[PDB]
Amino acid sequence: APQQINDIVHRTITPLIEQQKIPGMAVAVIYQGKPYYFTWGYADIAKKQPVTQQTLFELGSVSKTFTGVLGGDAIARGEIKLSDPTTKYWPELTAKQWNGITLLHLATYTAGGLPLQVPDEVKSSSDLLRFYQNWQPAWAPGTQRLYANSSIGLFGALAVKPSGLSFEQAMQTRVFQPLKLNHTWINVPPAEEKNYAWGYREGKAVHVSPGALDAEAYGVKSTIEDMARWVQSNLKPLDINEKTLQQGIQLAQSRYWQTGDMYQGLGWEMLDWPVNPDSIINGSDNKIALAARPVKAITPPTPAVRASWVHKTGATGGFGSYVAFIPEKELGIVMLANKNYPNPARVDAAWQILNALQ
Ligand SMILES: *[B]([O])([O])C1=[C]C([N]S(=O)(=O)C2=[C]C(S(=O)(=O)C3=[C][C]=[C][C]=[C]3)=[C]S2)=[C][C]=[C]1
Repeated sequence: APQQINDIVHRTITPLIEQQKIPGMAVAVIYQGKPYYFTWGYADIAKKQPVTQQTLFELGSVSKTFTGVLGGDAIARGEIKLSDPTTKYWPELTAKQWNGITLLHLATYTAGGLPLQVPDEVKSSSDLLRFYQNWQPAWAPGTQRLYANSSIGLFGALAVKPSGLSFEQAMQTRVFQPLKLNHTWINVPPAEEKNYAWGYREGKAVHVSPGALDAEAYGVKSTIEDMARWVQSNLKPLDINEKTLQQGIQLAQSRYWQTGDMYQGLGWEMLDWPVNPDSIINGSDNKIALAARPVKAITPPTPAVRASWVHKTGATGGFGSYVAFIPEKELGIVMLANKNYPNPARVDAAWQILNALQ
């Protein structure tokens, strides 16, 4: 790595780990389409296992980007349409509040107030049906955005139905494999457990708990190497051989709604570059990120814009992640940590680094 990248990365990350008391962390900077790695501390404190380029971290909601791209791919294959009613793929969803709710609304959190979390009691398949049948929207479709696992997780579940494949089989066959993300998992296999870092919450070692729609909304675990490949693939979809995947990536990066200075794609969120740092830094704080906000439709949607700061934060009880990239600049960053620390601190560090590199 050029001394310049090494310099900004270490001068930015070192203080971060110290002030946030982060046990372990891995960072990847993609500069001119080439990846450079950095690792710090521990993946498992007790057994003194250091973080390495093979350490698996829980991505949390960064998993939503994979779900968005998998849905985009399904659209490109002509298996589903974002214009399709939710009921077309789940006829059992007969309650009338579901009438004007399309796959687009589910994918972009604009269905009308679906909750950030699926209740813990909802476990079985019929459990899930009852939950959505009983849900009472607080707003009409397409008027308010409320970041929700129950919205995009359902989008992910329905989107793979015409394929005949299970969500994880679809994700493996159509996204991970074609992209060579060979150490990216929804269920980590026994043989790879040795690379699975522990997350830390108040000194306690923890891992994400299973839950309804978890694979779709926050269940991916991955390495800093696989994540840098994910960033490269999203920075340059044109150089992806599988046609429907290249398209799916562009569809996930298209602008569907605008809220403040942000635009909602499928999983990914974007802003026009150059961007005002405080706009992305303050916007990443949950007081704003998780708040209900009115949206303006982009009719029709704007196709992926090269000059964008495309990003997504992610967290589990024990991990904190962040991905951001500027296509026009062939520049990107991945930050994986085994401690959930505040989003603003993550975006500011990413900003400090990327602004320095170009
Ligand atoms: B996503 O990372 O934005 C996301 C994921 C989940 N589900 S989960 O099991 O990963 C959990 C994440 C947390 S948390 O990050 O402490 C939290 C975030 C926001 C609101 C409450 C808790 C707990 S379980 C849920 C929400 C967002």
